[PDB]
Amino acid sequence: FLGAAGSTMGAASMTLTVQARNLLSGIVQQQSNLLRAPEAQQHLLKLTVWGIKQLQARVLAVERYLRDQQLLGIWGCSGKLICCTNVPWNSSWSNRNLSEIWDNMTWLQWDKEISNYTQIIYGLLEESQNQQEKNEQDLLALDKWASLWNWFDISNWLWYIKL
Amino acid sequence: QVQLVQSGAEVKRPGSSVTVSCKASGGSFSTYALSWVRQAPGRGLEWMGGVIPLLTITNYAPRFQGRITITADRSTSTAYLELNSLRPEDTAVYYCAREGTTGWGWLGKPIGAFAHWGQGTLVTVSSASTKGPSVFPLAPGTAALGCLVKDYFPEPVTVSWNSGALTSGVHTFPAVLQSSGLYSLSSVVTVPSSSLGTQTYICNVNHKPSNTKVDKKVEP
Amino acid sequence: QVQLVQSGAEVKRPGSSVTVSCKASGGSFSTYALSWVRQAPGRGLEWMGGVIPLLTITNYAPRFQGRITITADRSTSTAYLELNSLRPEDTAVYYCAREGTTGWGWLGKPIGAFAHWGQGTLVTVSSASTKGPSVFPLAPGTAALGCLVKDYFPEPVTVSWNSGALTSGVHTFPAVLQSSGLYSLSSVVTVPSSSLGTQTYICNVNHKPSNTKVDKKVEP
Amino acid sequence: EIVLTQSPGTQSLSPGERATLSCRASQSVGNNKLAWYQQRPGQAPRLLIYGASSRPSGVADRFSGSGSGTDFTLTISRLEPEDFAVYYCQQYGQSLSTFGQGTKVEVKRTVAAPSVFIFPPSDEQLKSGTASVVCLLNNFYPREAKVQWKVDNALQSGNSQESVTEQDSKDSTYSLSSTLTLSKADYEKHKVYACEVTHQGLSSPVTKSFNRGE
Ligand SMILES: *[C@@H]1O[C@H](CO)[C@@H](O)[C@H](O)[C@H]1NC(C)=O
Ligand SMILES: *[C@@H]1O[C@H](CO)[C@@H](O)[C@H](O)[C@H]1NC(C)=O
Ligand SMILES: *[C@@H]1O[C@H](CO)[C@@H](O)[C@H](O)[C@H]1NC(C)=O
Ligand SMILES: *[C@@H]1O[C@H](CO)[C@@H](O)[C@H](O)[C@H]1NC(C)=O
Repeated sequence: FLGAAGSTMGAASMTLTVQARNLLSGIVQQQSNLLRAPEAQQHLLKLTVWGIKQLQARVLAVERYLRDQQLLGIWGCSGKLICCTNVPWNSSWSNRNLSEIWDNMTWLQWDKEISNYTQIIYGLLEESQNQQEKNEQDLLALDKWASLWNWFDISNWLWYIKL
Repeated sequence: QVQLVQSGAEVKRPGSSVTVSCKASGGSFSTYALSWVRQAPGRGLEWMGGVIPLLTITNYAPRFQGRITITADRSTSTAYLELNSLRPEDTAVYYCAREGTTGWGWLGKPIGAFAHWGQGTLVTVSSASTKGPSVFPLAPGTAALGCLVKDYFPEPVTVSWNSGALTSGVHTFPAVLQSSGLYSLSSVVTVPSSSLGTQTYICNVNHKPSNTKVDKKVEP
Repeated sequence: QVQLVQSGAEVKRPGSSVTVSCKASGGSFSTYALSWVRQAPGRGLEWMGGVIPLLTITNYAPRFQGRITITADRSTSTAYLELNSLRPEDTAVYYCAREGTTGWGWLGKPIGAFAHWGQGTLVTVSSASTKGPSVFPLAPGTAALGCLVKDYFPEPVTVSWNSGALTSGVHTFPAVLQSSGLYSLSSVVTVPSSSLGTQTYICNVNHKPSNTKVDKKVEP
Repeated sequence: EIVLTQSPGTQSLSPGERATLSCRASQSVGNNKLAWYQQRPGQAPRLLIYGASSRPSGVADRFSGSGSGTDFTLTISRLEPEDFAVYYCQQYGQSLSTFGQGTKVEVKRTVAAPSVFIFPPSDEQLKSGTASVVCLLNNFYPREAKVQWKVDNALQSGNSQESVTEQDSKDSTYSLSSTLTLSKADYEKHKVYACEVTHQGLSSPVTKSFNRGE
């Protein structure tokens, strides 16, 4: 857990050759202590201090661990820890070297690199995930899969596989 | 911005071959359905089959088989039409076609029907050789007059009257295919019969296969 | 299963062109990459190129490109190959081969491998015209003996001794594209010496386009 | 272009031996796309292992492919008398392709000496002015040898080509038949027709001596 967070992303390519260095299972499975005993107590005590504080911490962790699942759902990446997108690296102005990034830069320094435009990227991603990709998929079924291919106007299929 | 750069005109013989080009200046060219559609003068668009340049996908019109030669090139951004084994009925404007795009842009979903064109290329397939234009003026209650250009080969003749000044009554006709394969033209300038004596009325005919620019002042 | 009944072997004048067929049977003529391969008669194997009949995708050769033509005609459900410039170094066996699929059928997911195949015919050019050869007793405890089917046209002949009654110990030798414009062949067996005058070894030859099938004595 | 280069020679193994081949290429094929092609002369070259890992229904389990990247590997545990043929592998990766170089697996007996014979030219072809002096190398092992004719005390190379049968499955040996072309008027002159054959079993080049007349 977090075991190579200080490493560079090339030595934290090591982190995502393992389970993102166990980050997600440490997110949901560090609940196991307050999961093991909110109920082993058989005591009256007539009032509860943790009855609001532990509950607020618990549902805070749950909503935080669902917003990210919904955001991976909204970019077609649901289930997949590492997925790629149709959004290009745009005019976004931290254009730099590949062998600088994935060899000599930590994840935290990388967060300091692109601390701006992060909401720009998050707004940008679903655009290519949905507004044309879902509409192309909606086009792709309102034509018989094996009946159009005689016209010699087959590019539409080619167009949907290159652009 | 799909713009199409063709090649220049040609005079040839039957049985030979002409490589006409369509360079795509701008526009996503490698993955879109080019077509090669020519038009004989005054008739339908004679489709000779298209090509997709992505995997050499040559949708062929089933009437010109064996005589067509269609390829593509991504580096020169140009599909090549090569009408081998020519005929004198190939005399046409060799337009190059390319399908459109939904939008709102020149990159989205294609639509099938052709949008963009080139400048148009002409072939004049005949075994008669290159000649120079010889004009012959008509002599002048009005009495119209012009200049009979003849003995030129191949097409076209570009007539001029007063270096383009008198622009009314210049009835510009297409050159009629005459009996011996020859062509003729007379932009018959209509003028009144009040100035038949002195005023300039010259027939300047230019013909770029010949490079002879004949000057001829009319006279009664 | 998938059957690829290729058309027969052919003889033809050199310097001309050639066409061959491959009529499939079973599975699907379209939606699966029919292809074409070579092997010189004695060499390993060699791939040339193919066709995909639903989209006429032609994936041609690294070297023979420009001289090869593959088509696909689903309306009579065949597949043709047209090579050009026939020559003694176009002489190879030409197998027609189809890509297979997962499961026992012809409809599921393809594999990418030439699973189902055809019988293949040696595509060998012809120099001369037909010729019936002569067959000889090749004179030597153990007497060797042969029937030299030498300098004929065209390939092949077979050799069986005493109408195939002698069946064991046979040693045929393949036909040669030799340096005379004709074809020769050799074939030996192993008999003793003492049975020369008792058992008469009579080889039988089968030259089917020259039509000579004679019984021939071997009494050395 | 990926020049596929398998490289064992003649896989001269006993019946029941592990048929392991080299099966490499010039560079790496993309996406490990390789198919495995057994082949027999005159028959259909048949797929063995598609994708170099998976085998279709019907192909025998003793065929087994392995390796990845640039050079693959085929092992065959049991060697049956019908699998003794030439083996290739072929890429379906990059758009251009070429097949295997050719590795022959055979029946392995011990090394041996032949029963050599030479045929004089027959009179039936000598009367047409066409002589043909034919040697014969009966029941020798292995196949690889060398034949040096002595036609009038000289080496011959260009007229005495060689026709050699594959390993006949009964006797597990081979048979060679060299054939030199000549005419009748030269047959009236030439006295020496002696193919000086060299081999493991034919250590010294022997003759079966005959002249013009028998
Ligand atoms: C820390 O960085 C050094 C680079 O000097 C590297 O060798 C080491 O493995 C890193 N430690 C971890 C835990 O990644
Ligand atoms: C990328 O960065 C490394 C230093 O981390 C440098 O050695 C390399 O030359 C750079 N490459 C380019 C293409 O700039
Ligand atoms: C590479 O990393 C080391 C330690 O991680 C650091 O000292 C050095 O400055 C880095 N170089 C570059 C070019 O990032
Ligand atoms: C990133 O955003 C912060 C806002 O807190 C701003 O101060 C900074 O200038 C931005 N740009 C960087 C770090 O390049």
